[PDB]
Amino acid sequence: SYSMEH
Amino acid sequence: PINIRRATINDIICMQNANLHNLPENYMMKYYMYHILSWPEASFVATTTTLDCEDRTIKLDPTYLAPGEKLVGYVLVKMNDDPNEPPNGHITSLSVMRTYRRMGIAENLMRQALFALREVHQAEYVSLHVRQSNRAALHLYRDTLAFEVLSIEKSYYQDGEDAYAMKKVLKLEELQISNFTHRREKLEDDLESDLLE
Amino acid sequence: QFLEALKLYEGKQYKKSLKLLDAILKKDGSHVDSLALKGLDLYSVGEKDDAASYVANAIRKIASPICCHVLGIYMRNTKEYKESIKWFTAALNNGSTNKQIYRDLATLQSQIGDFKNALVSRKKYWEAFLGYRANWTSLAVAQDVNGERQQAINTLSQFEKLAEGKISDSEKYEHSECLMYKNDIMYKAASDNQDKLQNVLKHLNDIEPCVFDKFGLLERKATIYMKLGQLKDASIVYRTLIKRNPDNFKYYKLLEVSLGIQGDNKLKKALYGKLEQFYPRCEPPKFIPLTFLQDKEELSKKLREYVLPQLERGVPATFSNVKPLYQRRKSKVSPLLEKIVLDYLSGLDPTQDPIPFIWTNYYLSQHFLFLKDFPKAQEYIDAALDHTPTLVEFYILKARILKHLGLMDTAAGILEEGRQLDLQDRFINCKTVKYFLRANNIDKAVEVASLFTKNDDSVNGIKDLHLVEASWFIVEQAEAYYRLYLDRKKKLDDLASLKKEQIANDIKENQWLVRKYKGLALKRFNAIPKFYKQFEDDQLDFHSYCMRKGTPRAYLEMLEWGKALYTKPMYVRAMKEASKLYFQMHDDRLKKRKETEAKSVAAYPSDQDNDVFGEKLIETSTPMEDFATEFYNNYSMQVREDERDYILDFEFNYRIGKLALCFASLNKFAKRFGTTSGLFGSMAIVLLHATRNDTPFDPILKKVVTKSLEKEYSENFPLNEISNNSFDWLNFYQEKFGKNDINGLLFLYRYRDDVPIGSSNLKEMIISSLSPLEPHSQNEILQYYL
Amino acid sequence: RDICTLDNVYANNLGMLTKLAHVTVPNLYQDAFFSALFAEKDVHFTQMAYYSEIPVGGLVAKLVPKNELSLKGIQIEFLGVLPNYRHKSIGSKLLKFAEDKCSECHQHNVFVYLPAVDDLTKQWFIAHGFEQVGETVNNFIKGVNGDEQDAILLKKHIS
Ligand SMILES: CC(=O)SCCNC(=O)CCNC(=O)[C@H](O)C(C)(C)COP(=O)(O)OP(=O)(O)OC[C@H]1O[C@@H](n2cnc3c(N)ncnc32)[C@H](O)[C@@H]1OP(=O)(O)O
Ligand SMILES: O=P(O)(O)O[C@H]1[C@H](OP(=O)(O)O)[C@@H](OP(=O)(O)O)[C@H](OP(=O)(O)O)[C@@H](OP(=O)(O)O)[C@H]1OP(=O)(O)O
Repeated sequence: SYSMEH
Repeated sequence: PINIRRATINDIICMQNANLHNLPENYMMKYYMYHILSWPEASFVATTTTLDCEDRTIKLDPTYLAPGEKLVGYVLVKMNDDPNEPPNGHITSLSVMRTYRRMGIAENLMRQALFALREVHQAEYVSLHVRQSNRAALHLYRDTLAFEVLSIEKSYYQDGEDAYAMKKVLKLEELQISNFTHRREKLEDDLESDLLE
Repeated sequence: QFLEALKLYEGKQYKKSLKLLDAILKKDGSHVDSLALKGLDLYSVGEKDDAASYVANAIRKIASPICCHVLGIYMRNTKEYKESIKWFTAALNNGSTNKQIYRDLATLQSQIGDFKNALVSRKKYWEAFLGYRANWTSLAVAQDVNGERQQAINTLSQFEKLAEGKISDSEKYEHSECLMYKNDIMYKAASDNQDKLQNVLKHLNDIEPCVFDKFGLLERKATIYMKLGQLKDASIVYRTLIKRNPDNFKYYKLLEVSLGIQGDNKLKKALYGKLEQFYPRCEPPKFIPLTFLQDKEELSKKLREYVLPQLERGVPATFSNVKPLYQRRKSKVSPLLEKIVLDYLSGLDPTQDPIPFIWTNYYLSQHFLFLKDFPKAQEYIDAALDHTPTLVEFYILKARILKHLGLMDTAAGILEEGRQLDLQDRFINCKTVKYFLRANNIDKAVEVASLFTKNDDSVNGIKDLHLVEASWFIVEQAEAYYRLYLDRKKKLDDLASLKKEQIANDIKENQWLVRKYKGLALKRFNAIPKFYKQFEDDQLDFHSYCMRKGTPRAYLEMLEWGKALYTKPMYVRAMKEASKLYFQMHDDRLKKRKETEAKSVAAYPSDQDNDVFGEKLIETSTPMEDFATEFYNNYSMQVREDERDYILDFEFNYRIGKLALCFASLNKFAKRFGTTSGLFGSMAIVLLHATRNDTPFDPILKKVVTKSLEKEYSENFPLNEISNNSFDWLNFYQEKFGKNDINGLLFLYRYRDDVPIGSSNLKEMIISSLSPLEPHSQNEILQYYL
Repeated sequence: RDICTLDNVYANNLGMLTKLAHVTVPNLYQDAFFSALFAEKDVHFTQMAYYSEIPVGGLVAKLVPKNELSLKGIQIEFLGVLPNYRHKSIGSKLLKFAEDKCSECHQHNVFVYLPAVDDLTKQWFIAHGFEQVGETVNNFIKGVNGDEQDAILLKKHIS
């Protein structure tokens, strides 16, 4: 799971 | 029973719905379109299947793709398209509805994804992030699939949890799906005879 | 200079550009260029209102070519695509030399579905910039979409000739894609013509070494062979596809057809027996025989071989995997699986076989739940839970049984016990949220949901859930507010009749609630169309991006997706449910310290929205036009005739006076579902009652409709009988359509003031029709439908 | 790997450990006790036991640094396995984690208070090398139901 926030 | 197939743009609304149910990291529809329209051969989905038997329109439900078919898992995949490494991919998101876990769905999706990245895109490796406390996901990636830990990313997720950045090197022949047909004489289709022998 | 402000807009110094443009207009406040670019800087700094006023002043004063372009961009940004086209065009016709404008026009023209003109724009851009493959691909796509297929193929082929030996490694993916795309067009144009198909196959063979989409190539190859009647060749390719993905059912059935054994269970048994040896972990070889075996003993043996090993490994979805057999082969398969799984359980010991024990109990719970034996279903899940109370899934199944029993609060509570075991897992959180919404406990639902949202600048997660486009939550909440609304409308009417006095305190309290819930229901439902319009707008970038990226086949699939957005299930759900509010607002118009609550229910940023409780939506003077512009028109322009909801059609047109469209919807419904359907019957009776000379419809319509009903349905209904006050429409209805056709009775009941046929008898008929239904369904009808 | 494994307890699955303690040792733990384990000076160790990935037992132990007689060291505060998963070495594995933590912390004593009436459990700790210390401790165990009962203390020396 990639977090697009950071 | 569950069917595994390649994803199309017709699956992205339900893929987003699955992501929304199963993970705290969420993305706008534009971001799924960016994936499916940039790497249209890389993402896969898992769905129920209602086959005709010898013996309606679609349910108004956010998991449904078609009559008798709803989405229970997906793997959303991209190639790395930042600024000059060799070609490598990223598993943006993988999830499966809880009532469908622990029967090999994630594994099946992942193997199709790794093989596609290699085959379609000549990807040399693939990367992903995973929560340190995610037992199920760690088992899948480290044990089942032999990903490596590349690093620790402190406070990577929004709630502050650390991630592992994980990596796997991809080589075409070892990723072939026929290598994984037997969990444990391994007979194969030679694609030659007549099967009704 | 004004040119200093344009470069200073191109560079993101938006304030910087602004000082400049204010100085210019202090001297000349009627400078068209200056006013226009003011707008676009002001827009890029969120200052939307002012931007709009500066743009519209410049439009009045009207221009320059640079101005035209600025305005083109502003309009694109505010989604006025047709206006953007007007301004980009004016930029050209007023002497711009910027050939990029043709690319921008193609994007905008494509977005609005004007591919005729898009094709003109692709041709001019291609002529100006022949060096970029993207411009060839996009011209070919425009040609194809306009039906110029040979021209499309020629455009692609001409690029290939020029690129022969000049394709770099990084361009090879795009090349592969463009090769397959050409094959697609050749393939469609070949139809069933055997020579053409033969040449399409030759092309596929020729390109195979440069195509990296091997599944796509193999699939096209099989289908070509099939249409060439070379089934054996097809069969080898399908076997090749299965080996690449033995978990894909579709490939197995296509293989059957290529071997000519679709109708031969003997040979099918052998095929899957053989395929099972190659692919032992895969579902299709084990499962497909379960769909055609008829011999009790063979079917039974196969069922056993499929389900027992899953129970043994402890797979949760064992039942769910066989559920489609219980659905299509109920009488045959369920008695057999009941016996198989009960015998398996009796051999198991809870301390030695704990895993099969608990998951076999779980299966049997699911089994008896499916067959509607709820006490037995609870027994079996209880045994699992008591043995291993640490599996969240067991709480889900127990809650689910309680849901079917109508115990919504109890069901939500069990799920909440499960959730507490695993605060990491969003899925159990979401289902717990859903169950609390189903119990109308909105406050608990929102508190639980908010554990997973970015609530950064908000008291809870309502805003986040809107940002991430979470229709699942928003629709369920809309529906929960609507139920609360109807409940409080009841408690409100009971309070009036209990005036026989601070009861006036209790009604002013309830009157607030009725409105608060009515408005929030409608506001939450209106969130959905907003998402789906954004999905349509989201296509904009792709008209150029896909061409650059080299994915033309996927691009055309996006076009088809966009033309179906307003027909997708959650859109149709929000529309259908919202219509309840608009329709009743129409029917009805024919008969403080909120500041605290305001924050807990706000959906959008303060600035974008001040109608937090949806008061403006419920106070509308035009509820029907609002339903049309917000939900129905877009759905209606896109929906296929074979999925169209004619009942919605009927009920919408009935309320805008269009009785002939009501007849058309009724007529088309009957063509599809036939004239024995209670819904057909009830729509007919309601429409007939509308042709009554006393009713508030146009007499010209009552006349034309009376004739269409005579033309079509004279032998289905006693049409002559609307003049006899003694004729028992309700009795006729039950004679023809039976007294158990619940949905048809409920339709009449909805029109009971307009079409009185004995509201009290109708009601009692619905009540005695309920007994065959599950308890939850019985109760929601008694409480929310009647 | 081995069908039984141990892994860490986190705030997110704390409720799993609480459920395990409630079904294996009813009426002893205030939910506050569990909550204090992950709220941000005494050090606790926690651990869950999984059987084929199912949580079926757990452990809460406490480092007791210091005036104190020879009941310094590691105190076992909870150690429990679901009934149907007993007699598969899982309790032994959890106890061994506790004992091992004792030595990591360079301590030499592990101890536990049990209900004086719980003979079966006492015998299990004695089979694992624990010894009773003195005699029954008057009304040491307060229940959640306000009830009370006598405890015994058991101890085990670690090199
Ligand atoms: C204050 C507090 O700290 S909490 C109070 C303590 N806990 C309780 O009272 C809770 C209730 N009790 C329990 O949860 C359990 O009975 C426990 C924790 C005491 C023991 O857990 P178990 O997992 O059964 O321990 P384990 O399996 O290691 O040992 C039990 C017996 O099975 C034996 N055993 C070990 N492996 C196997 C095997 N493969 N097959 C058969 N027997 C086995 C052990 O040798 C032991 O035998 P013995 O006592 O006759 O010598
Ligand atoms: O329609 P809902 O009220 O949301 O309930 C659904 C529905 O089950 P029932 O209507 O039979 O209770 C699903 O079955 P389908 O309608 O898709 O056939 C079921 O899915 P599965 O049978 O595939 O599990 C799902 O269960 P879950 O999401 O737990 O897997 C369950 O939802 P709830 O469990 O949330 O009630």
